[PDB]
This record gives sequence, C-alpha cells and structure tokens, in this order.
Amino acid sequence: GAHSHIRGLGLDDALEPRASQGMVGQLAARRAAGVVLEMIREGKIAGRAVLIAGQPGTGKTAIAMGMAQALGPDTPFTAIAGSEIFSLEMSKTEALTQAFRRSIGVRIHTVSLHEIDVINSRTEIKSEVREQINAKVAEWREEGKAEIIPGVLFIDEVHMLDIESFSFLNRALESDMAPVLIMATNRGITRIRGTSYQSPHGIPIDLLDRLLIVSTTPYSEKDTKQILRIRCEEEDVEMSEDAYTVLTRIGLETSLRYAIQLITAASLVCRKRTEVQVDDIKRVYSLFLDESRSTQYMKEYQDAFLF
Amino acid sequence: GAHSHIRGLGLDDALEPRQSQGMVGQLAARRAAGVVLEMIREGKIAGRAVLIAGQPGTGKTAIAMGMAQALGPDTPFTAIAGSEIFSLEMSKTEALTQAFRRSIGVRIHTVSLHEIDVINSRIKSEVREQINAKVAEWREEGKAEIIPGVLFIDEVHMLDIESFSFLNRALESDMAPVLIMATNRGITRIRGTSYQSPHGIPIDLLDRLLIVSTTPYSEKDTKQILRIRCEEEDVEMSEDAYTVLTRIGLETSLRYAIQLITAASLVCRKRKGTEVQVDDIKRVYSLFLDESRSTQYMKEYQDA
Amino acid sequence: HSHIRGLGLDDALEPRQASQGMVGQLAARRAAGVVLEMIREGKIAGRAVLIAGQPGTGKTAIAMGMAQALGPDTPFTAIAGSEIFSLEMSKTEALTQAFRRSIGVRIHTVSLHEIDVINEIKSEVREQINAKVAEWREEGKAEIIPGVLFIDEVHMLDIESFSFLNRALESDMAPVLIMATNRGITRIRGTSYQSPHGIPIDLLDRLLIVSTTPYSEKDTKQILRIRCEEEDVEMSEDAYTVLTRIGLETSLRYAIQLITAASLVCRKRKGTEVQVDDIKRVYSLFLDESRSTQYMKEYQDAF
Amino acid sequence: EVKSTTKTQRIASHSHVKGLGLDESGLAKQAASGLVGQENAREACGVIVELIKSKKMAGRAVLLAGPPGTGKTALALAIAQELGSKVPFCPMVGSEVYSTEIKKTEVLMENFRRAIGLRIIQDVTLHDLDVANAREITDKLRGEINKVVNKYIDQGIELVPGVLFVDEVHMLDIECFTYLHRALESSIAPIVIFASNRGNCVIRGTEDITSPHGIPLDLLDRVMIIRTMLYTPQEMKQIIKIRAQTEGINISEEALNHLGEIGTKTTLRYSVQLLTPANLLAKINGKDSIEKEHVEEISELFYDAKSSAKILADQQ
Amino acid sequence: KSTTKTQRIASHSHVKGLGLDESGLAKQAASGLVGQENAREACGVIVELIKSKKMAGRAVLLAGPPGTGKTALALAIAQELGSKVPFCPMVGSEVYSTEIKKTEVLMENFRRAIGLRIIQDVTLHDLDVANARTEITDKLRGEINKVVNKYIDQGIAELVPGVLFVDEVHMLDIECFTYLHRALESIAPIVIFASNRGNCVIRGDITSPHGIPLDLLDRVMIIRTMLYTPQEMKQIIKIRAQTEGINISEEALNHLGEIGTKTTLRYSVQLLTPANLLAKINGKDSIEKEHVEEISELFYDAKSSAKILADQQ
Amino acid sequence: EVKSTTKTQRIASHSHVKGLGLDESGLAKQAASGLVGQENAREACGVIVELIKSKKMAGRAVLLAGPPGTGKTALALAIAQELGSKVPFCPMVGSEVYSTEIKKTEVLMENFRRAIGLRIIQDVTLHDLDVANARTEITDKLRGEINKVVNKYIDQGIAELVPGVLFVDEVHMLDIECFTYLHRALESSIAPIVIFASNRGNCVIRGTEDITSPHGIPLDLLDRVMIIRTMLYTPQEMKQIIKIRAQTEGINISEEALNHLGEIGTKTTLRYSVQLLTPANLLAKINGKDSIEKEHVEEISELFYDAKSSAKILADQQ
Ligand SMILES: Nc1ncnc2c1ncn2[C@@H]1O[C@H](COP(=O)(O)OP(=O)(O)OP(=O)(O)O)C[C@H]1O
Ligand SMILES: Nc1ncnc2c1ncn2[C@@H]1O[C@H](COP(=O)(O)OP(=O)(O)O)[C@@H](O)[C@H]1O
Ligand SMILES: Nc1ncnc2c1ncn2[C@@H]1O[C@H](COP(=O)(O)OP(=O)(O)O)C[C@H]1O
Ligand SMILES: Nc1ncnc2c1ncn2[C@@H]1O[C@H](COP(=O)(O)OP(=O)(O)O)C[C@H]1O
Ligand SMILES: Nc1ncnc2c1ncn2[C@@H]1O[C@H](COP(=O)(O)OP(=O)(O)O)C[C@H]1O
Ligand SMILES: Nc1ncnc2c1ncn2[C@@H]1O[C@H](COP(=O)(O)OP(=O)(O)O)C[C@H]1O
Ligand SMILES: [Mg+2]
Repeated sequence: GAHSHIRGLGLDDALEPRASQGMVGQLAARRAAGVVLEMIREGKIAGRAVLIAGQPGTGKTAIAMGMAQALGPDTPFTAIAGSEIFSLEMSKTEALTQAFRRSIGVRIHTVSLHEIDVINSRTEIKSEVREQINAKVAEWREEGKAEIIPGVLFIDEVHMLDIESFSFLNRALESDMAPVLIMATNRGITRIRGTSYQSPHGIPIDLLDRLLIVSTTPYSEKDTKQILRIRCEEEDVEMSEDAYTVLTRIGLETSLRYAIQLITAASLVCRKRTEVQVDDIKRVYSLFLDESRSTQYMKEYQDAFLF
Repeated sequence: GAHSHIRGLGLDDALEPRQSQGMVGQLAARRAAGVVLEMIREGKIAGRAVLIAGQPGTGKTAIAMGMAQALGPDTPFTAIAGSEIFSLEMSKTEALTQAFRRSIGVRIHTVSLHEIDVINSRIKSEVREQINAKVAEWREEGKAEIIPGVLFIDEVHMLDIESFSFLNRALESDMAPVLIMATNRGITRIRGTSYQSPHGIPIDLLDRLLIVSTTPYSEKDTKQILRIRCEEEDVEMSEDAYTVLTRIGLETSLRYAIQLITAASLVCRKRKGTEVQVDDIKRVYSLFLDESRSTQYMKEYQDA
Repeated sequence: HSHIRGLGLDDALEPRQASQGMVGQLAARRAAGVVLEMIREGKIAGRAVLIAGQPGTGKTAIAMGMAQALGPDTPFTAIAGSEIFSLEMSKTEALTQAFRRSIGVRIHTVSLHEIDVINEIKSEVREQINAKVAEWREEGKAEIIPGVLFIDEVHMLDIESFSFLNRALESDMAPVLIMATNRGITRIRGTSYQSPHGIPIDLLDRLLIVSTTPYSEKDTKQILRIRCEEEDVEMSEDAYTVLTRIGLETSLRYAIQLITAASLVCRKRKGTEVQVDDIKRVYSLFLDESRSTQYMKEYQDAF
Repeated sequence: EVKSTTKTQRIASHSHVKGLGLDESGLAKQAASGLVGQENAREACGVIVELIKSKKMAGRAVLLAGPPGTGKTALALAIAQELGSKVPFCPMVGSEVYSTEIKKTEVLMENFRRAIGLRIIQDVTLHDLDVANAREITDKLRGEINKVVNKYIDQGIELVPGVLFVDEVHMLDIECFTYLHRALESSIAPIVIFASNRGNCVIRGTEDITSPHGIPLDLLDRVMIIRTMLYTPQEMKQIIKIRAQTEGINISEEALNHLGEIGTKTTLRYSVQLLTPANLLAKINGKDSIEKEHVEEISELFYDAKSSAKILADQQ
Repeated sequence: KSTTKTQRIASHSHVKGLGLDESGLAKQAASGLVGQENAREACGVIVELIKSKKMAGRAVLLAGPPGTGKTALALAIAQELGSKVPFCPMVGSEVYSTEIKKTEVLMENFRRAIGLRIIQDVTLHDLDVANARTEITDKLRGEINKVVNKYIDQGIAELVPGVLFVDEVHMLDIECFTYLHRALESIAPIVIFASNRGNCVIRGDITSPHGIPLDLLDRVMIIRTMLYTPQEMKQIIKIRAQTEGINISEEALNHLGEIGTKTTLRYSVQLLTPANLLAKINGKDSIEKEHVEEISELFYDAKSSAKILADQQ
Repeated sequence: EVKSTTKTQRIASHSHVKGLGLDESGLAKQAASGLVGQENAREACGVIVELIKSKKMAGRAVLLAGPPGTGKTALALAIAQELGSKVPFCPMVGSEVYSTEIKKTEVLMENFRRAIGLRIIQDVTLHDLDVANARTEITDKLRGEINKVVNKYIDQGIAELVPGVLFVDEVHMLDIECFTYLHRALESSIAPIVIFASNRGNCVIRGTEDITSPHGIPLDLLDRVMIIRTMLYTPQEMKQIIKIRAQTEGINISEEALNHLGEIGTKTTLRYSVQLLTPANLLAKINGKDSIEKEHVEEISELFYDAKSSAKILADQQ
C-alpha cells in the first residue's frame, strides 16, 4: 500500500494537529479536516460537501483517508478518480452509483450496500435488485435490526466530471443515507465538462456554494524527509542519512510522488552489490525521468524540428 | 390579446393607408401588405411567400394580423416563433406540421385541420392519413370548403435547413396557407449550414419572397400605439405620463413601454390615485428593467 | 486509360520513355519496377506503397501498369477515398468490398466480391464463402491470386479506415496496397493531429513512397497523342501543340476532356481532322476548374 | 393525512424569510418580515404579487438579475410567502435537467407539480400525491391523480398555483425553454421566476446566437426583469445577525463586523456558511458565543472558490 | 397521371429549346431564349454528345451568377434531347429532411428524371405513386420495374433517360456525391449541377471548387453563364410578360430592365405580377414607369432588405 | 497439439534482439545481445526487468519517451526476452482499438490475452486457446469456459501461468475510456506489464477535447507510470545497427554503402534506413552483384522517399 501508514489525522482533543497517526506536517489542512469531522458528528454536514484544493502529492488522499479512519475503524472509504467514471464496461452514473453504494455501510459486523447488491445480482447489476435492497434496508432500520453507517466518498481529479455527473452527485447527496463527499483537484479556473462555461475547480457554482474548501501547500525540506522516512519503513528499505537529504531535495525539485517511486527502484540498485547511498539515488535519477523532464526533452526535440 | 386592437390593415379600395382598423403609422408596410393581399385573392401567390424585415416591435406581427383580418372573417391564423418548433415533447417537422394544419380551416363554424387531429390524439401519423383523404371526400360532395389562412413565423432566423426544406414541401400543396415570416437579423448564417445568407433564410427561398420593411415609429406614432393599448388595458393615464412613457418607448423599447402600462395602473391603484401619473411611471421604470439596462448592469459587475 | 498495358521496363529495370504505352515518368516507373520484384521474390510482407504528386502526374496510370506487369489475369480495383462515404454502405463495408474485389480466384478469374454478388452483403455470407475458399485452396481445385488495390485521394480516409487497412493487410491472401495524394502535411481525419499525407505515422513507417514529377511539353504531347489514338479522333499537329499549351496552363485531365468535344465540333463543321479552330472554340465553350472558380470569386466578392 | 416531498435543504438558509416586508403604500421598510435592505427589488416584487392576484400575469414570467448572493432565491421565496403561507415554492437550478438516469421532460414536469398545490385544511402539492400513489411515476400514474384531483375540485372538498424558481437560467437549452413557455401559458400554472448573474449569453442547444441571460427572445419578451444589488458590510452584518438568531448561534458584534467585511470580499452566502463551523470551533474552545478570533480562524481554515482557484493558479 | 411539380417549371414556360441553327450557332432571340450565346452553343454540343452516346460517366456543371438562365438552359437541354423529356429540377438542400432519408429523396428525383414511351409519355415516378396511391418502398419499386422491363422485351415500350437539374450543389454532403457517382456511372439521366459559388468546403475542412469533390469533378464539364446586358434584360422581361399575358409600356421596360441590372433578373421578372395588380386597382390596361417605381419602393430584394437592418444596427 | 497465433510481421524488424545486453553489475555493453547504444535506457530497462522478478511492480506500468527510430519497441521486446525464454510479448498501436465492426473492449481484450501465457513443455498464450476452440468467433461465454479450464490446470498443479509484456504504441491515440480499462486491468495479480511509447510531449487526452496532460495519459495512470528516455543514435551506432540488420537478413553490403545508408538515417530516421536494405539487395541482384555498393544505396534513396521529404516536395508544388 501507499497510505498504509495513515491511521487517522493525528489531532489532539482541541482538534489541534499534534506528527501523529502516520501524518507529517500539513497542519492547516488537518485542523480544517478535523472541523469537518465535528461538523459531521453534530449533523451540520447535510447540504454541504468537502473539497481539497491543492497541487499533486500535497496529502489530499491521505487527509481524506485520515478523515475516514478518525470517523470510525469499521467505516467505508471509497477512493475514485474522475476518469474512472468513463469506462468501456460501465456508464458514468453506473460507476457513480457503485461509488455511492460502496460508501454506505450496514451494521448487523458491517457490510456495504454494494456488497449486498453484488451478492443478490450474482445469484451488470439489475436495477430491480437495487430498488428492493433500498426498501429492505429501510424496514431493517425501522425495526432496529440494522444500523446504517454513512462512509466517505473520495473523488480525486473532480475536474474530469461533467454536468450530467455533478447532477447525479446533487441527487445522491439529497438522500438521508448519503455519505460525506470529499472531492479533490489540482485545477483552478477551467471549463465545466459538458458545458462552454468556465468555473473555479471546474465545479458548477450551485455545488461550489455548498463546498467546504480546504487548501494543501507543498511540504518543507523537514516534512518531505519524514514522509520518505515513513515510506522506507513501510517498504523495509535501509537508506544512508545523506541519501534522504538528496532524495528530499529531488522530492522538492520535482515531486514527492516521484521521490517515493525512486525508493523501490534505488534499493534494487543497492541490492546489485547494505544501505542505499547518494550514488544509488543519483543513478536511479538518470534511469527514471519525472514528467517535467519527459515533456521538456520532447519540447526540445520538437523545437529543433522547426530548425 | 396583445394585438386585440387590430381588425384590419386600414386601407381604402384605392389601397392608400388611412394613417384606421386599429393601425397607426407604418405607412410603407401597410400599403405593401394590401398589394400582397390582392395576390392571394387573385390566386397569384402559389410558389411565392412573404417576409417582413424590421427592427423588433415595429408592426410586423400586427401587419400580418391585419392582413389575416382584412382577408375576411373566420380566416385561420397561427403565430409561432422560430424557437417554438424546437421542443422536448415534439419533432421539428411535427411542430411545423401542426402550425400548417392550424392555418388551414374547413367550413360546415370553421374547424381548422389541427382541431380535427385534436379529437383523435392524447398527433399520430396514421390519424392524419385518414383525415386528409376524408377532407377531399367532403370536397367531392361540396358539403365542406377548405379556407386556408395565414401562418406567421417570427424569429425565422432560428429555423434550420431540415425545417426550411420542410417549408418548401409544405408550400407545394394545392391547399396551403399564406406563409408570413419575420426577422430582425440581416446577413446571418443558415442554422445547420456553414454558408451566410440575408435573414438566415436559404438563397432559393429568398427568390420567392415579397420582402416588406418596417421602419421605427416617431414620438407621435408611438403615442397613439401607447394610447390604443392604454384604452385596451382600461388604464386612464395623464397626458403628461403618455409623453414620458413614449419617451421610454423610443429610448428603450415599445414592448417594454407596453409592459409598464399594466404595472403602472397597480402602482396608481394602491396609492388610491385617480389616473396614472408621471411619478407612477418614474417608479415603475425604476422597479422593472429593460434588457439594455438589465445587461449593462451585468457587464458593469463582471468588469469589477 | 486503354493504352497502359504495362510499365515498359528492360531486364536491368530501366524505362524506355515510350514502351508498353507508358510515356515519360522514368524515375517513378523505375521506382515502381523495384516494387514489382519485391512482390515477385516475396519481400512485400508487412509493407505498402504510396505514390505522391500533383493531379495528373500518372499516379493512377503507374498503378494500372503494375498489375498489368504482374499478369493479364491479376485483379485490379481503383477506389477513391471519397467513395467510402456512402449512404447505402458502411465506411468499412466499402473497404471490405474493395479489398475482396482486389482478391481473385482461378477456375477463369473471379473476385471474392463477385462470388458475394452471385450469392452491402451479409456477414453470414462472408463466413460461408471464406470457409469454401479455405477448402479449394487446400485441395488444389482453385488458385487464389492476390491482386492490386489502388486507393486514390487517401487523404479522405479517416482513423478507423486506416485502422481497418492494418487488419486487412495482416492477411496472407491480402492484395497489394498502392495509395495516392497531392496533399503534403495534412491532419489525420478523425483526429486533431497532423501528419505527412494525412496518414497515421505508424502506417507511413511501412510505406514505400514514390514521387511523380509533372510532365514537360514533349512528355504531355505523347500522352495526349496516345489518348487521341485511343478515342478514334484524328487531329492536326498544329492542334496538338495548342492542346498541350492549354493542358499545361490548366491540367492534363481538362485537355483530355477537350478531345471528345473538339471531335464533335469538327464533324459538325464537315472536316477531316481536328484543326486549331475546333480546339480554341472548345476551350472557350467548356472551362476548367481553375478558370471556373476565378469568375465566381470575382462575382461573390462584390455581391 | 399524507406525506411531504418538499426539499428541506434547499430552503434551510431562507427560514428567516417570512414574506416581503412592505408597508400599505407598497414601499419597503429597511428591515421587516425577515428581509434586510434590498428596497427596490422588494418593491418590484410587491407589484408582481399584486399582478398575480389581480390576474394580469398571463403568459408573463419574472427574472431576478444580479450578482451572486444578492437575495435572488430569498425574494422568490418571499413572493411565495406573500401570496399566502403553504403556497408551493420550488427552488431549482438549470443544470438539474441534465441527467442520464431521468429524461429532460421528466425533471421539469416534477418541479411544475411541486410548484402547484391544493387546499383540501390539507396543505399539500400535486407531486406529494404522486409518490403517495406509487408507495414508478409514469404518464399513467400521473393521469390517475389528475382525475382524483378533478373530482375533489368539481364538488368543493381549492387549487393554489405557487412559484417555480429556476436559478442558473443560462444553463437551459432552447428545447427546455419551449417546455416552460407552453406550460406558463395555462391558467392553473405557477409564476416562473428566473435568476441570472450574466449579461448577453449564448443560448444552450444553439451556437453563435447570443441573447440577454441566454434566454430566447421569444420568452424574454414576456419577462419582467427585477434588478438585485450587492449588499454593504452594514446590510450584510444585519443578515449574518438574523441567521445566527434563527440557528440559535450566539455571536459578538466584533466577530460579526469581521464576518460582514468578509461578505464584501466573498459573497453573502460564503460568510453565513462560516457561522456554523465557527460556532462549533467555539464549542471545542469552551466559549459561549463566537469571538473575533474564531471567525478569523475559520477564515484561515476554509476558503471560497475564487481564493482557492487563485492559490492553485499562482502556485502553478 | 402526371406528378410533375408544376410550380418548379413556372418561370421557364417560354423556354422551348436552345434556339441554335443547323450548324450550332445561337440566334439573338430563338426558342424563348435571349442572349447567353456561348452557354447556349456549349449546351448544343452536350445535346449532340448525349445523342452520340459519348456522355458515359460524364456530368455537367452550369456555373455563373444567379438569374443568368442556369435553370432555363438545363430545361432547354431536356427540350432539345427529345420529344417531352423528363426534366426534374432539384436543390442540394432537399435531401436534408427529418421526416424522410436522403437516399429516398435522391431516388425520387432520379425516378422523376427517367421516362417511358409506350404514344404515352410517363416517367418512372409518375408510375411509382400510381402503385402506392401509402408510401413508396423498395419492394414497391421492384413491382413497377418488373412491369417496366417486360414492356421492352415485348417491344411495346422504349425507356427515355432525361435531365436531373441540381442547383446549390455545394449544399450536398460527401455521402450525397457518392450516391450521384453510381447513378451517373449507369439508362441513367444527365446530372446537370448549377453553382453561383467558387472554392467551397465539401459538406461533412476539405475545400474544393463549387463544393464538388475532385473524384466527381474529374468527370464534370463546366458551362459558364454570364450577367445580361440591359437590352437582353428588357427582352427576357418582355417574353415573361408575353407568356404571363400582361401589358407593359417601353418607358416602364427601360426602368424594369434597369431595376434588374441593379438587383437580379429573377426579382425584376417577379415584379411584373404586383405591378400588374397595382394597375388593375387603378382600372388601367398596362404597366407604366410609376407602377414599377411604386412596387420597387414597396418591395425589396433580399440583398438590400438585409442591408437596411445592418444599416439600422 | 499446439499452434500459436502471433503476428510476426510486427516483430519482423526485431529478429536480432536476443536481450538487453547487460552484465552482472547491471551495466550495458557498447554492443551486446542484439542491441547497440541506448546504454542509459538499456541500464534502466534492466532495473525494470529486475523489479518484475522481485514482484515490486504492483500497480506499475512503463513509458518510453523518445523520437521515432530510437528503439522503443526494440527495448520492449528485449524486456520480454530478458524476463525469460518464451515469455509472451504483444505489440499494438493506439489506433488498433478503433473499428466500426469490432468493439474497442474486444480489441483491448484480444491483445491482453496474447500478453498472458502458460508453461507445461509447450509455451502458448491465452488468445491461442481462444481461437483454437473457434473452428468462428470469440465471445465472453467462450472465454468463461476457457478460463475455468486454464485455472483447473493450476488448481491441480500441471502448468504455471506465465504473463509477459503488452506493448502499446502511439498512446496519444487511445481515449479516456481505453485508459480506464487499462488502469483497472493493470491492478490484477495475473496481469501483464504494460509498456507505453511516445514521440509527443504535452498532449490533449482523447475524449476530453480540452484537457491536456503529458503524452496524452490521464494523470491517475501517469502517477503509476515509470518513465525511461530513448535518444537519437550517433552515426557510429547507426552503422552498427544497420550492420547486424543486414547480417540477420542475410544481405551482404560494403562498409562504404553502410557509411551512406548510415548518414541517411541521421538525416531521416533509423526505420527508413533498414527499410532500404531490401530494395537495394534486390536491385544488386538485377545488376549482378552478391553485395551492396554505394551505387544501389544512392539510387534507392533517390527513387524511394521518406514521409518528411515527399510531403515537403508536394508543399513546394502546392
Ligand atoms: N402600426 C401599429 N398599429 C397598432 N399597433 C401596433 C402597431 N405597431 C406595433 N403595434 C403594437 O405594439 C406591440 C409591439 O409588437 P409588434 O410590433 O407587433 O412586434 P414585432 O415588430 O413584430 O417584433 P417582436 O414580436 O416584438 O419580436 C404589439 C402591436 O400590437
Ligand atoms: N435582502 C435580504 N434579506 C435577508 N436575507 C437575505 C437577503 N438577501 C439574501 N439573504 C440571505 O442570504 C443568503 C444568500 O442569498 P441568496 O438568496 O441565496 O442569493 P442569490 O439567489 O442571489 O444567490 C440566503 O440565506 C438568503 O436568505
Ligand atoms: N502530510 C502527510 N502526512 C503523512 N503522509 C503523507 C503526507 N503527505 C503525503 N503523505 C504520503 O505520501 C503519499 C503522497 O500521495 P498523496 O498525499 O495522496 O497526494 P495527493 O495530493 O494527490 O492526494 C500519500 C501519503 O500517504
Ligand atoms: N505516363 C503516362 N502515359 C500515358 N498516359 C498518361 C500518363 N500519365 C497520365 N496519363 C494519362 O493522363 C491522365 C492522367 O491522370 P492519371 O493517370 O489517372 O493519374 P493522376 O491521379 O495523377 O491524375 C490519365 C492518363 O490516361
Ligand atoms: N437567356 C434567357 N432567355 C430567356 N429567359 C431567360 C433567360 N435566362 C433566364 N431566363 C428566365 O429568367 C428567369 C430567371 O433565370 P434562371 O433560370 O432561374 O437562372 P438561375 O438558375 O441562375 O437562377 C427564369 C428564366 O426562364
Ligand atoms: N539499440 C538498438 N540496437 C539494435 N537495433 C535497434 C536498436 N534500436 C532500434 N533498433 C532497431 O531499429 C529498427 C527500428 O527501431 P524501432 O524500435 O522500431 O523504433 P521506435 O523507437 O519508434 O520504437 C528496429 C529495431 O530493432
Ligand atoms: Mg487525379
């Protein structure tokens, strides 16, 4: 796993972020997420939704994973990408229905609405089965046999979604059984897919006006160093103290995502002859590019093509 | 009715405009409309069509109304906008089909072809097939007579080529209504095409049109139109206010000046006033906006 | 055509300027000859042909000669890129039909398409004939000779169309592919991406491109002569010069159109041969595309 | 005794709106019936409620044109509250018609049914009966209710057409507008108010064709336009104070003044939306009301759309 | 029953043929036609070509300004071709229908352009409708063809393929040109296209002359039409008035002819009927200079009417 | 009892590619295992081949970014060879998924099946077993039976499932829907290694129309992608590749003609140069020569053309 270290948000009793629960830095976004958790607990989350604005690799997925963990240890979490709704074997809304149903859990021991639906379908998924389970769970909830635990639906790259998909989200959040919708994006003012209109995050204004927007800023040299040290532990990789300094500087230069991609690779270069050194970090840097170098060389080739 | 005051074109047998029958001003278009009326009555209108080119609210809808009214009584009429044919419930052709079947009447009162279709609908294609062959059956006996009227298609620039091709086909019928079209746009591209053309109508159709042009009304011409509509709305107004409202009609819109009459009587009424005064007007103008002031206020916000 | 019976090449692969009907276009004919030997020796596997040049440089003519220099029984199908866009036919169905038309079976030679016609065509009929043709080839009763498939205006062909040709050339019974275009760097139809000759880059990498040079006075003269010697229309030497002059100011295709029209004015004037008078009058009567657009631009610009 | 389908969430932020708040002459008081300032728009909304009642709104529609957060939704709810209490109100957004699951005709029809009701006193709507007699709402399921409703009317066992608020009007395609125009022509139909924040806009379902607020001129001609204006920090502070009273949230004038000056830099919606998380952060901090530093914290913890769009763009 | 669309051929009633002498030279005024000599002479060559069976695969394009007899010439080609030849005048845009498909729109106009001599002069379409009258199908077409074919094999009837005139050709799409390509490649009629435009994008970025693709234009012969002299304008208007039965003065003819050169020949001719009715209301027999001047002021040409709106904006 | 349905006309120009040409320490030799030059990419490919063996490629794919004729499909074949003998390699193009007759879901599935195999001893792919049962078509129900049979052999302990390499070229030609299918099937344990190739920089993702991303890959998948760079060859490396290319073809050529064919590659592309070795050899067979001299090489370069040059010739004329 990649978020294997995350066990919550690591905030104290006053929701103040204490490095804790597998979290490193990102204090402003953690306390903000903590406020969302209290707004959920009271019951003021209804009508509203959450959005994590920030650059790629700034902890957006980790914070929502922490948000689900802090809510409960037996609570559903469904991480999906904007592009995942555009599938050959499925519909845009069929992927979104499955994403919502995966997030709503049933206590009897816990089981999501999707597992209950997938079981009865296999005995894609006939719509008649879904309308039945909905009425069935409603009676079970009424009598007191089953308890509904609304989970967390994390949708990253939310700028890929269209007006038809945002319409679905508005209809699904209208349910009482509805989970907490934590969206995320790397985009500013872009056009809303399916329309000729430009908007912040590529989200329509009718949904923006109900959003709890949080911001994630890139990590410092000290923050980046601990994330890579926590990854080395999770990947059982031994590295020299000055290799961390070179890897983090590369992690600041390019990305943390790429720095983590280098951890796995740089250790097998060390396994070719004890502890990963600066030259193993430097060798694997020339061996594997970062997207910013990959596009630069292609631009340099296409520039000389005009000469 | 928005045109309730119209009873005809207000023309003498010498086809000169009285400057009558509900009409005021627009001397040019009123005379040309009478000439067009003569062609229909003389049966020299087949293959041909009419097009009233003019700025919004300069007579076009009323001139076509007055044309249908002067052609005698019980003459069928249908006033549809170009955008009306684009429906979620209907099809582009089916919407125009119903507009054509509405402007064609049958006399024993005069029952339009669309009314007959209404009896056998919740209109299905199988329904029209039975009725059409039954009308020619009533034509052999001579019991019934086909009296087609006027189909006024305003905002014609909205019509695409699939619908313009349908018009050609629909106008080819022996029993066909007189097609009167209206637009405010000059050289525009034909919807569905890459090519430009005057009024957004295909080149082939313009070579059949009896194009008439409506010019803007002067202060004296606007004051009589506003007087007629005031009298039509049972709204007694001060002559000081008739001036202010006509000034708003010239500076803004006639469609807007008429829009303020209805609301001005209520402002006057609520303050237990006798007749509508200038301060009822100044207020209703400050309360309700006109598209020009409405858009400029939005343009002034976006820049900030 | 009706004059192109082959390339007109010697044992050492060298054109003669006037042999087997072919006139001029030496380098391109010799380039075309090298392809013939690659088809012959069996080294045309996973490769295709393209002929690039201005309209009327004998691209279609060289394609006609290649099949004729392959045998007098070898099938030939010359489709245009603008002909796959049909109302009564799918873009891939028109290409399947053109492919099968290019693949002949021996008894007498009969195309795989002519076998479908006797029996658009259903995908059920296709599996039937293919299963029967698989039996005759194994037994020895019939001989499947893969012919020549010429595709002019190939810049018209879309992304799916080119993706079809890839699966169709993956066959062992597949015919040879020869394409033609007068366009340089053009966009690949069905995409925003541009490429040389409007062809996907992965197919261009497989093409054996041949360039055609425009004909000179003497080169154009023999081409017109041969066609006049074909159309049963006799004309003066003074008229031949006038017709080449026109055919070089306009195009070769337009010059050939004036042969049929000038021969008519001649007979109606009670003449033996077609003089200059019958050519210049027939030049003013019927215009070329280049002259036609010039007057319309003059009128539509002011109107 | 039946159920209510009413969208609670959509009208939760407007609970303080009890009507228009206009005196006998027709003029607006600064603060009355839950509404603060917005005098000219409230006064113009008065004439509309008069026009509906005097039966002079035939084929006519309304448009509220102003910047986002300037009480467009509040005034349309005020018109419903002015005609009488329990008079149906339907708050929809233009983008709601674009669903893969349900057809464009089915979305709109439901809203019109939600906007027309009947007093049997049983204060209920046409759509409330639809779900009750389906406990799928089809062409056949609807018609069965229409005949049942007609039977109660004929004898005397009362139809009340309400208000259908269509926000983000420019989002609608030309075909959606025709559906509205034909429906607005009927006598038993409800007054349709539209809301925009744009000028000359390209009508959806077309290309090239631009029109005021992206509304076809066929419809736009039979439309009464009311302008709504940006609130001052002072007008805003009065709204943020009223909302806190309605939610039972205690707050200091110092925090309120800062919350009001945020409304200037953001929207009236954004500031009021901070009233709840700040009240919750005070709960954690063991304080009764919201201090000036609680508002300043929730302003640092949470962002508006434009601010977060700027951060991402400036970082890149 | 003759199902010919009467209205489409109402402005060309006077056209009896090309009016060329035994050799092939145009007279100033012959067979209803005035001026347009080079085009009329070039049409005669095509008349001899079809009769020589040398138009195999070849099509025609009459290109020039609107109202320069492009439709009139195409009608005369059918007139000259033989005794009552099936002339069908279609428009490129006619295929774009929501009701019926392009295929059936094209087939209908094609069947309208192929006749049959049995002396009974009836087209394939005037028999297609006779079979159905609910709608013309492909199996129904086979029924008429089975009848049509036996007549020749019994020697009773002879087939006559005619003229299919197509104006606004640039309006047809890529699929429509492929349909025509098969049709021309056959007892098929002569496809005569007419374009008032130059280099045009083929419907369905690929620009080409007259909107016709290069694959079809390789087998197309172009005959240019030209604008008329004010003396030719007076003649054509006088012919139309003589064919319509309306009296008009030469003083008014100069003005009505001048109006035509300024606008179009089609619009000036179409001004005769209103000018006639203006005079009838005044109890007159003929049309004077004032009657023309009034109608020309009352009515506008689409070119100058859209100019007023642009002037006002 | 077995028959493979591999498209050899796709791996034709890679007959000399035995492996990567690396040593024990993981460094590339100047010339080894059929590959010349491209040392940094070859050293990187080895690190990938080593990671697939350690099983530390979970949810990871590879991207080769470089100009045409830089050995992208060559290195991908060498990856499959260096994985082991008879390891399944399936090369495809982004265009291939587009067809009006065959649905894109089936095209992607066909190539996915060719990229996974079994080891009993007769090495064959899962697509070979799909067509064998069809004496007609391949449906989902047909695959359902074949998979149950294929798993039963592993459930008993007869044949090990050996997945290999799935090489995808012109990745910018794939659409947003195609990318989801790849990413969802990439997560699978028994799935092959997906190798992408790009001669483009920042590109508009197909289906988005407006959205741009590096190499036309939606960022969700590019985060899981390992990038390796391919560079243009030095004229020394150029002659070296063409030399082995002539030897494997069995074509004899002078070192002087090799110098002219080598300099043409630098001017155009390496792919174009190797594609001149067959028309030149057959030309010499007509003249009467058992080797290729500069004469034939200069002639074929003047008679036959590359995309870039011929397109420029038409541009001059028009
Ligand atoms: N000459 C007139 N005499 C009497 N009433 C008139 C005259 N001209 C306009 N009106 C009245 O003023 C109103 C304005 O509508 P009208 O002129 O008919 O619209 P239009 O010019 O056809 O274009 P739009 O419908 O507004 O888009 C309605 C009409 O009855
Ligand atoms: N004039 C006002 N008086 C009282 N509350 C107001 C006023 N204007 C707006 N509000 C309240 O402010 C919030 C945002 O306003 P809203 O009506 O939704 O604006 P809009 O429709 O223009 O976006 C709502 O809670 C609304 O009730
Ligand atoms: N503040 C933090 N504390 C603890 N671990 C952290 C961390 N920020 C990152 N990480 C770890 O590195 C991983 C980087 O991926 P990701 O965070 O999901 O990027 P994105 O913005 O797209 O959502 C995830 C997380 O486990
Ligand atoms: N080398 C030659 N020898 C003899 N006749 C020749 C000729 N090259 C051309 N022609 C004749 O002129 C015409 C030219 O067109 P075409 O051959 O079809 O090719 P393209 O696509 O470039 O237009 C047709 C052909 O009969
Ligand atoms: N040379 C001539 N002699 C006699 N009458 C003539 C004539 N040229 C035209 N006409 C007549 O004028 C009318 C308009 O010409 P039209 O055929 O429609 O031209 P276009 O296709 O470009 O639109 C109708 C025609 O019969
Ligand atoms: N380093 C090397 N050593 C030996 N031969 C090499 C080689 N690099 C390439 N080649 C050979 O050149 C030929 C064309 O190269 P290709 O792989 O298809 O181009 P692309 O980068 O786009 O994928 C075939 C290939 O085996
Ligand atoms: Mg050509």
